[PDB]
Formats: sequence, structure tokens, C-alpha cells
Amino acid sequence: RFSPYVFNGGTILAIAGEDFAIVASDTRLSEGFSIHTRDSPKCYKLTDKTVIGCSGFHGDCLTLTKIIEARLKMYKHSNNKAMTTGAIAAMLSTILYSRRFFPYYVYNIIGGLDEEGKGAVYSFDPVGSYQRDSFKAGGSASAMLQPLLDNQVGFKNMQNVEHVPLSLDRAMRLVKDVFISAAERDVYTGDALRICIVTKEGIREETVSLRKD
Amino acid sequence: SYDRAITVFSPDGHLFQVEYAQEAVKKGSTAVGVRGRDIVVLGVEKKSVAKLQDERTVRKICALDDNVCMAFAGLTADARIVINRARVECQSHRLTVEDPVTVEYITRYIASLKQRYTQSNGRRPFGISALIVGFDFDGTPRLYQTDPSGTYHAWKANAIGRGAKSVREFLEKNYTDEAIETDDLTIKLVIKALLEVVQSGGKNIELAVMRRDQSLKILNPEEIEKYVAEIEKEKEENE
Amino acid sequence: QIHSRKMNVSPDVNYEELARCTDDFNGAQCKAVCVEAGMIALRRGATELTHEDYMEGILEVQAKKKANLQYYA
Amino acid sequence: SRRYDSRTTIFSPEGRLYQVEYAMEAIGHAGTCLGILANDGVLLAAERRNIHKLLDEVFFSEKIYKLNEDMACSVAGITSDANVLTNELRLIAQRYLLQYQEPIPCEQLVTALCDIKQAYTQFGGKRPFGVSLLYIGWDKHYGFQLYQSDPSGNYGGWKATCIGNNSAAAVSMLKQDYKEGEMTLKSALALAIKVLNKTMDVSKLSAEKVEIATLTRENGKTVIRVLKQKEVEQLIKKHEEEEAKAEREK
Amino acid sequence: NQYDNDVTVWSPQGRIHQIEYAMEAVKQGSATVGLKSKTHAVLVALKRAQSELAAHQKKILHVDNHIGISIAGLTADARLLCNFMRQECLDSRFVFDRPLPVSRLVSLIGSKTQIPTQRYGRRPYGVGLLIAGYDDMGPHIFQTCPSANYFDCRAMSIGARSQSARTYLERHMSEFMECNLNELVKHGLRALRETLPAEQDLTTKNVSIGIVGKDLEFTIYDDDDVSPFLEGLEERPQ
Amino acid sequence: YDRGVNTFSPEGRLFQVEYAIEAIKLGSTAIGIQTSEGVCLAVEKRITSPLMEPSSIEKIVEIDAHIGCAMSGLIADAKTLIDKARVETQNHWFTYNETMTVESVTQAVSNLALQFGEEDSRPFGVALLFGGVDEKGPQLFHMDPSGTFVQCDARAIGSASEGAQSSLQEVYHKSMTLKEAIKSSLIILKQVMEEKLNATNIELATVQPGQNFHMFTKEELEEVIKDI
Amino acid sequence: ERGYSFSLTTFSPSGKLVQIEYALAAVAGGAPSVGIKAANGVVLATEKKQKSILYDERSVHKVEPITKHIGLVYSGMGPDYRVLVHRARKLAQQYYLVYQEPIPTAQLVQRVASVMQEYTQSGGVRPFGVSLLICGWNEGRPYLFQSDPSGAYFAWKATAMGKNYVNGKTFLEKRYNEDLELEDAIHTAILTLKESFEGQMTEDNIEVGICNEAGFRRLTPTEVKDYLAAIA
Amino acid sequence: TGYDLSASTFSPDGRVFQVEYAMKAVENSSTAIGIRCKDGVVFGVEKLVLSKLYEEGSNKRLFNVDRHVGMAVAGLLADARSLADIAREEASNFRSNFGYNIPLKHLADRVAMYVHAYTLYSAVRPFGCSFMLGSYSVNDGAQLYMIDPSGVSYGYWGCAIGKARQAAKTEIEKLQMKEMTCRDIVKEVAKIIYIVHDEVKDKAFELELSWVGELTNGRHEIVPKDIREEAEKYAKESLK
Repeated sequence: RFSPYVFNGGTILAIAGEDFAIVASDTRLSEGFSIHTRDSPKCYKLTDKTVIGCSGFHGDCLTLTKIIEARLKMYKHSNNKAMTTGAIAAMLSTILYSRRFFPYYVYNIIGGLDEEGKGAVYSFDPVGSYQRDSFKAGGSASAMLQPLLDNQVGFKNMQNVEHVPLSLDRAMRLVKDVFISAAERDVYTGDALRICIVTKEGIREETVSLRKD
Repeated sequence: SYDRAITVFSPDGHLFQVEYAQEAVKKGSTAVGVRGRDIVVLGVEKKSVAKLQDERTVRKICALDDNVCMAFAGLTADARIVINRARVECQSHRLTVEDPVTVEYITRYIASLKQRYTQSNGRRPFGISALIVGFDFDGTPRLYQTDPSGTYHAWKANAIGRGAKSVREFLEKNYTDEAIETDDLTIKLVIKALLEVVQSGGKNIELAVMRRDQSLKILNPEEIEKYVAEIEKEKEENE
Repeated sequence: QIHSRKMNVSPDVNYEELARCTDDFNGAQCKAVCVEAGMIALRRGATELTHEDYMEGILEVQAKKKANLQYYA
Repeated sequence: SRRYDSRTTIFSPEGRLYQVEYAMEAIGHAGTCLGILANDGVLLAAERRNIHKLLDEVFFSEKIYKLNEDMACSVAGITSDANVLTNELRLIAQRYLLQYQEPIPCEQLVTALCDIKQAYTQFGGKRPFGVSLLYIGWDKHYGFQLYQSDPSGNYGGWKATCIGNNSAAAVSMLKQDYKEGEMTLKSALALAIKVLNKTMDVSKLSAEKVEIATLTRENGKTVIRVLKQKEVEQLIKKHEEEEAKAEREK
Repeated sequence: NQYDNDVTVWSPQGRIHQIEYAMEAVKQGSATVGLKSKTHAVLVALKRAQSELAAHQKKILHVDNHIGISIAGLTADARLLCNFMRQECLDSRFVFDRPLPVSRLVSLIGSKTQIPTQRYGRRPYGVGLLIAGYDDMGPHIFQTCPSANYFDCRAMSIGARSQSARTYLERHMSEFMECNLNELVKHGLRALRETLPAEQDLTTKNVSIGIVGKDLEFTIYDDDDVSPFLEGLEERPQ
Repeated sequence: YDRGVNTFSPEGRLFQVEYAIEAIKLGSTAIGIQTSEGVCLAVEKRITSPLMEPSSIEKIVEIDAHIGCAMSGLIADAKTLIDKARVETQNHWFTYNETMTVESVTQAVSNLALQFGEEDSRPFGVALLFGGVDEKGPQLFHMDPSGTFVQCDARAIGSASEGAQSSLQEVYHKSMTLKEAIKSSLIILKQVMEEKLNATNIELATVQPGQNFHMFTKEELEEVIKDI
Repeated sequence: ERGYSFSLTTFSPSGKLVQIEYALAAVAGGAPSVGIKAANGVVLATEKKQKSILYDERSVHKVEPITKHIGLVYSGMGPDYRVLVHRARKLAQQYYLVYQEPIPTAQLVQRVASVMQEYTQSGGVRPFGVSLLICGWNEGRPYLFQSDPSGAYFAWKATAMGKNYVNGKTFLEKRYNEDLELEDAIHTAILTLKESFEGQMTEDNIEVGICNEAGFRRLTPTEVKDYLAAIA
Repeated sequence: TGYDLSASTFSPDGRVFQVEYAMKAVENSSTAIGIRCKDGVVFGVEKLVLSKLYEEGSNKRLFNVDRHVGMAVAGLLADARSLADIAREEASNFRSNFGYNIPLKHLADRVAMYVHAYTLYSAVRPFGCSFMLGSYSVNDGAQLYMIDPSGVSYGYWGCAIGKARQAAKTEIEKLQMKEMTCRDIVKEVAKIIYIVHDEVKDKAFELELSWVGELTNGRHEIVPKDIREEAEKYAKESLK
């Protein structure tokens, strides 16, 4: 019959550093076996220190982005200060549960700085749980990306491999390599890779292309 | 419905109907109550009965739980409504939390109802003033009174009804710690206070007690007669 | 301007301000404004008038009844 | 739209309620009832306010309203407000029987009606019910009963009742002729005949102007005896012969 | 005065006095001044306090990225129309994904405040809005009234003794249109230094300034980023 | 001569709110003082009878674990607002994982300080003193029935507020300490009360960034009073 | 409609319902009527004067049926009369829906009296200025029921309402008896209507309806013109 | 006394004093007239400068309700805006339901019923407005209506609303309607408004002119008043 949902796909990555939060995402918006476009960035700049990415069903992503921006403006016009990261996480969990019985088909990843100046990535689920993790990969290429970050960032399952803190440009070559390697086998990985970096000095962006397949 | 505000502030800073509905309390029957340390006692005076009729329906002392006890003044109908709502509320509390209902909760409920009742659109304020005596967990006797304003307010002995100034003046010169030593003496102290109040023929002296591990016992008016008799004997022994 | 004739007006008084702030008065209240402005200037003992005297005379002629309204804005 | 508003709820600055007392003084006119519970039965007495010669008496009822199987009520006040009350009261008792399948006890019936009346005394400005009314009835827990409704919502059980302003002297008479449980159903009827003979100023008590109904206890029936006129006539003759016997003491 | 009780009653002279009384309630606020150039709109208010130790009641409050309002009178009705203002801004910011022009917003404000001024048993909103904004066609300086008869101006001033402010603004309305931010703002606070008696003025303690610019987001300043604006002045005459 | 309750004045104000500002004045006094070490606060109970058990009268009630309060005059209108203010602070910490600051609390209260009307009744009759330690340091806040909410550094209310404000401006400055402000408050108390100052008359409430929660049990009040 | 809902009906200082006393006076200032029950049927009769010679007598009707066996007249104001007539119409059809049986007249008077009483309690409204005379032949014995603005009702053997109801009632006490026929009922009814009306009483100045046990019947100006031979 | 209070009560001689007081509320407003020609309707509103008080373009009483209908209000202003919003909403409902342009009779009747319905009760006050409604259609011609505070709505060739009401229609009645195109009537209304309402109490004034007809091809808009500037070049020649 009328089906209310459709899978647009997309791939969002996040890495929490010592003083930085890198969020990157492909820009292909597709449906089934077609391409609607090759430029649609999943990242969104909420505050000066918070970037959210939203993949899955696209209309719910747009709606959720606009509602989050509205409630940000409501918090600002009530309390003379911007929200934190964890405040946005709690509010988003309340929103994602507030349509429990007609759910959003949306994966959500919030990166940003905490109030101490440290990296914090809050993952989500379509129904409204969250947790403070160091790295997550959401969307269609999640399973192609989580074990490799477990290998490089988490240092899991290795022997006599010391724990080095993750630097910046090392994280950059990581993000570029994982998107190339995931774009080899995925059908939903875009061309344009939109990398957002949140530092203690503002928001940087960076556009790196891929193979045009 | 009735979109109006009955109770307006005064030009000099009053609520006419809250301060003025205390007069209806002031022109009702008198009732005292003290707490001893192990036995609680209260009772009303001035039944002003026709001495020749039924008396089981005019009972001014009732209970909400097996733990809590009532008294009031003012007009009786508003007391009937407030008692019905209080019974419902205490039993609904027993529905939730599995304790016996604390007295402080039911007094806060009564005062909160009374205040949101005075606040609302066109509802006439309750011209009563109740006494809520109970002894909750670990046996602690406590007693609170109400007011048409809605101020639960803990006391040690009572002063309401007709001529409450005289009764509190007697309790003032009768605040002896010795009086709450012997339960029998506390009962006799209520009898002597109510004797320093109205006719006290031993007819309109309706009193009920609770020994905090039982329920309320309404006393048969022959025991009260012997209480008044031994009070008169001690009054003769004073000379 | 007519009733300010015999009084010694300091000539730094704009009647346009006065007329544009005296709302819904009659001529008699305007005469009351001018005379009470003269006497308010006579309170401090200064000889010739001032614009502030006219302002306070308007405030006296309006006849507020306060009761200490201060808590606004 | 507020200068027309009549304010029938706000206290008066003498210290009491205002409209409540005037409803009471509306009780005081047009009405005079009482009953005599003093064992095996209970009765009601009533005065004809419309004793005019051009009625029908085809209702097989009057002031009495058999509201259930085991309860009736005598009215005094404005009549049709009480019809609103009797309909609502009958429906209350019947919904109780619907809810439990056991007949309705008389005090929670009385308190339901008292809460209805106090509900129109308390909030709005609505006109209060100018009806006081009686109650006879039976239960499983006390036997025969008597109750006195008041327009405030206050009630009170009696053993010898009173509504109308003509019957305050009747309460004086009920005290001066008080008995301790002696209703052989001829003594109580003669006493009621004596009371209505003295208190109403109708000379010699024509039996068309009175009304007596009784309620006795039968095992499976609980009959309500709205008795006919001939026994009232011979009751009047019995009482006038006993007044002639009683004034041989002078 | 049996016609002076309610909003519903027309007078036998046609002047419904509840509106006049609400006007007089607006007249008892603090003084405030708003004025625009061709490129920048500036509104300047004056703060007051209840006592020495307490802080000063703030006047300029934020609404949106390009809309800011002044206020005079009551504060409950102020915050009520304030909440309605942010709500109606973010509604169209949600739906159309564009900023609101100011004129339709103030038409919505008038249509909002009409209903409590016509039915029975509601008060007119005692409120003293001075609205500065940016649609695509530049600055707008509006004022409201409790009669909802909103105005567009080039310089208004409402509050206590605000008429001398209007006199100062008349003899410089020709000079206003050309200048940049700095002398514009100091003309506004020179209106404020004549809305006061001549011996207590604005010693970094009572004034607030809200500028909106073609690249500048609406921003409030208070005493400390106003200390740069307060120098560059001369004294009052003898 | 009974007019509509939502009528302004011939002069301009209202009526019923002005009568509320009059109705504050009969109440008991209270004194709160902001200090950078923390906010201290004091009140008078006005004990009437010896039969009146003294520890049951509430003046300082608890809004949050770090936001205090004190009430005046009518007790029970204040009780509704205290309950609701608590509820709304709990809603903020829940939906935001953080502490609702004291200004946002008082904005949430004076949003419906005046919603009095016939549809959708009277204005409330209580003056409130709000304290606590948010991220902006200590804060002391004062509202009114008219919703005209302002910050105050050391506000005194109610029946003796004239000499309290005057003699308070005599003793106050910016760099006070805690205990000095405590005894500086209760000196003003036992100049403005009527009964003898003792263990049962007054009660304190102090909240600090160090002394994290407002905590004030009895008989340190004895130690403070015997220090006079 | 606005939120007022307050009853304008207040007891007196003495205890009297001044708006009901005034409504009774407004009833007493209306057109006279008489209605008589006489062993086999019930006769209702009104007094219907046109103001001019211009008016038509085929448009407005006083005697009005409620069911096929229940007649109803009044003495008061037609503009309220038609309203509560229509109410009684709608009310009788719910009974006939529920029980599938024609409603007894006592049950009509119960429910109509409940409506009128409930409406004088209700807020911001005046009482009706209408006294009814309801009749019908239910279960053999015919009936006759008068109501009033106060909500009360009675049961009469013969009565009158309107102007000079006292004089007509004193004529009824002397004239009526226990047993008559329908024709004698019409005779005494036109006699007591002729007691208070003007001298020219024709087939149109009166308007008379009867009731049989065979059902209600509303007589025509033909038989009314037939009847005033050897008039009253 | 007592009978001037409510909008529901009658008088001992049979009229509603609320409606009368509301009628003479509009009497103090500025003079605004209107007149139609054989292929259009011309509006014109005298707006007054005090000294500064605004900018050449606030609160313009010439509204614009539908694509071919606009208002020419005078009286209490905010009430006129609320009524204009109701009229826009009503033309919206008509356009949404029946699919074509609202006839001016139906619009005027709906608005008149709303104004009359606000006169019936004690909860609301009557309106303090009196406004004009012009239109044009190829199958209907030119229609000019006029709605008082009571709700009496009928048609004119010319009308006037404000302080100067007779003295503004003294010379409306000296024009004619068959022989005029509206481009003469523009400067005619312009020269008369500059003639009436002398300089005595108010000093500076300002003119607005609305304009609908066949020349706008069925549209309704303000004149390019600065274009052809037709008032003033004859208005300064109208003083002698």
C-alpha cells in the first residue's frame, strides 16, 4: 500500500578528540536504484561548538533539524546563553521519544565540545536512547566502519600496541581513508565528503571529493 | 459556567471573604483538643441538643482513616463536603504508597483544597475550621488546625468556636506539663477546660479519644459523668 | 501666551511644547497652569520664570492622586 | 453585565449567609408536617394547602411520594422544585440498586440529596432550593428512621419531626407529650390527631384537610399504608370522645 | 463616572476612557528614544531602580536576529507580548525558512491586542513597544499604543516627560538621515540628556542601546560597552 | 460601588494589583543579603500563642537543592507558587540535564503572577525573596504580585521594610563576609520585631558555593544569638 | 452564551419569588378561558377577540392538540405559549418512541411541569407568563390539568383562568356538579365565557374544543355557529 | 440615567444610545470622500501632519481587501484594521469556495451582518468605524458602498466620511457621473480636498488617493501620486 517510509541512506562519522570533534558525512541523497543528487551535506551547524548529522529518511532529517534550531533559539531567548552539548542531547532524546508511536526513521550523531573543552560524541537511535562515546559511524555504512575505528582509534584486539592519544591530522587521514575504503563497497557513499571540525576557535569545514561512481 | 471572581481584595489589603468567613466559625459550637504524650483526646462542647431525640447523626467528630480523627467548627455542611473529599484522598493515598496516611499530608490536602477553592472563579470560601488529630508512625502524637484561609498550623491545645479567647486563656494559665502525665488526667483536663467553657451539664459534652494503637472510642456519657464528679470533688478539695 | 503677559517670563520657554503636552485642557486650566507655574517659581524664590516651572505647573494642574507609583518600566 | 448580577452566594456582613435564611423563611410558609416513630412503624402527617371544593383527588397520592419500596417523603416549600428533587432522588436510589442489587440505606440517600442542595448553595449564584422535606424508611441496620432536610444541606435524625412554622408549637407539644417508645399504632395516631387538632387553627379538623400515611414492617412486603379517609374519620371521632373524657377533670 | 467602568461602554462624548487610562499607564514608564538613519536603526532607553542597592530594571530585550523592541509600562503584559513576539517570529522562521518583515509582525500585534480591547472583562494591554527592525527594504521604527494604533516614524519617544525629546528630534531630523552609527547614537542619548533634570544624567548606570545593522545582528549594550559611547559629549548649557 | 476587577485607574495603574501591594504590608518581615561568599537570608515567624507549636511555621521553604526562598503575608497563595516553581525546575533539569538558573525560575513564576481573570481569579498576595547559587555566582532575587521582577542586592520586605532598607543601606557594602552579614541581619531583626529575640523567633537560610546546600538546623541559631 | 448563567430569580426578604408573583399577575392580565370535565368528555373554551374588523380567524389557533387524544389551551401570552407547546410536542414523541403507546396526560403534566420549573431556576431567563389547561381521555376516565408559571399543577373538576377568573369561578361553584353530558358542559362553558366577554359573541369570538373517549376533536366554527342559538 | 450603558438596552423613546455615540465617534475623524465615474471609482483621504509624528507612508487608511476591492476607512483605526482583516478573510472564503471574484453586494452584506452582530449584545461594543468600498467588473460596472457603525449598507454615487461631511458633499453633488472619465475625477477630488478643511486647526496635511476602474484593467492600487502630481498644480490655483 502507501508506505510512509523510504531509505535514503547516508553515512555519518564522528571522532571525539582531546580538544576537537570531527564530524564528516557523504552528500549523496538517493532512493532505491537512482540518484537524486550529488550535493546534499548531512552536517548542520547548531551553535559555535555543536554540529549535528542526520541520515536515514530525509524529510524527518530536515524536520528534526529545523525543530532543533527552533528550540535552540527558544533556550537562547529564555536563558541568555547557548545550550551545552549534553543539554541538546537530553532535549533531542525527549523529542525522539515524543514521537514514539509513529517513529522517526532517523539515525542521529551529535559532535561538539563540552564545557571543559573536550571532545564529546553523543550517539542516538531512532527511538531515543543515547550515550557518550568516543566514536560512532551511523547510517548504511555503519558495519563497514565501526571495526576499523575499533582497530585504529580504540586499539582493540591487539598485542604490544601502546595507546597514543589521537592527534588531528592523523584523524584527518583516518577519515579520508575510511570514506574511500567504504565507498569502494557501498552503494550509498557519495562523492563529496563534507568534513566539519569543531575546535575551541570556531567551526572549520572542508570538502574532499571521491570517485564519481 | 460562572465566569466571575467572588473574592476581590480590599482597598486596604484584605480578602473580604476569607477574613469574614472566619465569623461563621466564630459563631459555631466550641471544641477543644489536647494531646497527651501517649493518649490523644478531643471533644466538642455545645451540642445544644433537644435532649429527647436521636444523636447518632449529629456527630461532629468522625474519622478519615483508622489513624486520623476529625473535629470542626463553623457550619456543618461544608465540613461534610470537606470530610467526603478527605476520605477519598486518604484512601487514594493508600492506593499508591503502602503506608498508613500521614496526618501532615491530609492537613496539607485540606488547606490546599481550601486555598485553591478561595482562589477560583466564584466559589464561596469554606466557613469552617477543622481539627485533625492523629498519631502517625513511631507513635508521635501531633495535632493541627485549619482556617478558612487554608493555613495548616500545628498547636498543642485548641481554641476555636464560641469564646475561644476565654478557653485559650484557661489553657494559658493551665499549661502544666503535669497535666499530660496521667492519661486520665489529660481526659480530666479536657473536661475541666470544657467545664471552664459553656454549661457543661454533662449532656453536650461529646468527647472521643485514641490511644494511638487502636481506633477512636466514643465514650458513653456515664463515664464522663464520673469524670465531672471527680473534677467537682477535686474542686471541693481545693478549699 | 496671553496669560503670561504681566509675569516676567524668561524668554527661553517654548509654548509649543506646553501646548503639545497639555492634553484635553480648557482655557481656565491653562490659566491655572501659568499662575501655578509662577508660584512654583516663587517657592524657590527665583524672580523670573523657567520652562521647568511650567512643566511642574502642568504636573500640578493634572492633579494626580498618587500613592507612590514608582515601580514601572 | 455584572451590575445585573444578583450575588446570591456571597456572605452577608452581619455574619451569616443571606439568601439561605430567606429560603428558610420561604420554608416557613405554606406547610405543616410531622411523623411519630415510636416502634413497629412510622407515620407522616400532612395538611391540605389546596383544600378547595373543585379538585379531583384522582392521583391516589398527595404530598407523599413513595420514592422506593421502603421510603417516602413529605414536602413543604415550593412544590415543583421538590418534584425536581424527587425525580433526582428516586433516580439516585434506583442507580444504587442498579449498582449493588441491594436496597438503598436511608442516610447515604439523605447525604446524596444534601450534597446536591449544597452544590447549588456553594457556587455560582444559582437560586437555592426552597424545599425542606422529610424522610421515613427502613434499613437492615437500624429499623425505622426519620430525617429532616434543610436548604443548607444540613440534615438531622429525629424521633418526632417538624417543618412548617405552624409546628414549632407542635415540637413544644411533642416534648410535653413525649413517650419512650410506645407506638401501639393507635396511641401514636391519636397523638398525631391531637397535635394537628391543636396546632392548625382549623376548628375540629375536617378529615378532607388532613393526610396520614404509615409504613409497617412485613417480612416480604414492607407495605406503605397511605390510608383512606373513613379510618381518619373514626379516628377524629375517637379523639373528640377522648377530649370529652379528658375535660371531665374540670 | 458611570461610563468610566468598562471597556465596552462608549462615552457620551465617544471617548472610551479605558484606552485613555491605558495611555496614561504608558505615560508612567521610563523615558526612551528610537531613531533611524537610512542604514542603521537605534533605540535608546533609560533604566531606573527601586532603591540604591537594587539593580536597574532592564528595558531593551532581544526578540530575533534583526528585531528588537523597547518597552514602557507594565512588565507582565510586556513579557506576554514578548513571548507572542518570539513565537510569531519563529513560526514563520520555521515554515517559510525566511525572516519576517516587520510590518506584518506589527499588524499581527495590533490584531492580537484588538480582542482584549473590545470584549467585556478583559483589559487593554498596558504596553509601550518601540520596534526596530530590518526587512529587505531597510530600517523601520515603529511604535505601538494600547489602542493598537501602530505607527511608523522616523523618530519617536514615549514614557515620562518624553515631549522635550520630540522637540530635540525635530531640530535634528534633517541631520539624522545621513550619519553613521556613532553620532546617531549620541544624538539619541542627547535626547535622553534633555529628558532629565539638569544635575543627574547617565553615569554608566541607567542607559541601554540596541543597534541593528545591515551586517550587524541586533545587540544590547549596558554601561560597559556604553562607556565607549558616553565619551564624546559636552555639558549642558547655563 | 463594585466595578470590574480588571479596570485600570483614572491615574493609570490598575486597582487590584495596587491593593495587593497594600496587602503585602501587613505581613511579617524578611531580610536577605547577597554576599559573594554566599547568600544569607532571615525572617521572623511572629509567634502568637504558647499553644502554637513553633517549629511548624514555614517561612523558608526549599525550591531546589540550591535555590532557596522565603514567603510573606498570605501563606497559602505562596504555597501554590512554591509547589509549581519546584515542578518547573524539575522539568528543566529533566529535559535539559542542568540546573534552571534563578532568573529563569522567577521568569517562569512571574509569567503567571498576573493571569488573573474570569475566563481561560484574583491576583496573588505574596512577596517573595529568591536566592541560590547558579553559575553567575550567588543571586538574590525579589518579585512582587505585579510580576515586576528585579534583582536586589539586599532587599527587605513587608511591614518593617522602611527602616530595614534604610538601616540596611547604612551597614551594607560590596565586600561583606557571611557571618558579619548574618549578625548584621539579626540586629535589624531585633530592632524591628516586637517580642524578645530568642531561640524560637527567627530562622536563617544560607546557601554557599562551598556550603553547597542551604542547611540550617536549630541550635546553631543559639550559638549565633549568644554572639550578640 | 456569555458565561453569566446566574439566576435573576431571588427570594424576597420575606421569602417570596417576586418574578413568579409578577408572572402570575401577567397571566391574570390575559384573555379569559374556562374548561370543564363532565363524565364523558372534557370541554375547553377560550375567548378570542380580534382587535379590528380586519383580522382573520383562520390563522391563529388557541385550542391545539398535542397528540390524537390530548387538547391544550392557555391564558397568557401566545409567544411563550407556542414555544412550550412545541416543547410538549417533541416531548410526547419521545415517550411514544420509548413505550410505543400514547402518553398519559398525567405523565405529560409531570414532564412539562418539570421543564417549566427547571427553566425558572435556570440562569438569566424570565419565567413563562402562561397558565395551561391540559386535558385528555386516557384509560377511560378523562382528566383536566391546570399548570401555572410557578411550575406547579393541579387537577380540577371545572376551573377558569384569565380576566375575572374569580367571578367565573364563583359561577362555576354554583353552576357545575358531578355529572353532565358534553352538551351541558358546552352550555355552562359558554355561559361562564359569556359572563365576562363583550356582548357580541359569534362563531369567531370563541373557539371551543372537546375530547371524547374516541379521541380528541376540535370543533369548527360551523358547530360553534350552530351552538349559540338560545345562547349560553 | 441608566439607559446609556449597555449595547443591549433600549431607551424610553426607542433608540440605542451606544450606536449613536459610536456614530458620532467617527464624526471627529478626518474627512475622507469617494466618488465613482462611468468606468471606475476614485478614493481620497485627507491625512494630517502635525509636525513630524511619522513617515510619509504609515497607517494608510486606503486599505486593499481583494484584488479589485479596497477600503477607504475613517474613524477608530484599529477597529478598521480588524474589519479589513475580516473582509480579506471573507473574500478568501468566497474565492476558495465558488471560484470567482466576490461581488461587492455580498461582501458588503457579510461585513454589515458582522457589524450588526456586534451591536446585538452586552459582551461586545459596537464598532467605531465607517468606511468605503469600491470595485469594478466587466459584467457589473462600478459599485460604491458605504458601511456605518450600525450596519446600514447601501450604495451611492458619492459620499463623505469625517469632520467635514456636508461641506465635502456640497460639491460632490455638483459633479456628474455619466460624462466623466476617472482621470478628471482624480484632480477634481484632489482640488476639492485641498479646498475643504482649511489650515486653521491643523497646519500641514497630506493627500492619499486610491484608484480602481477599467484603466487599471480591473486591479486596485494606489495612484502613482508623484506621477502627474495633478492635485497641487491646480490646488495652488484653487485659492482664488
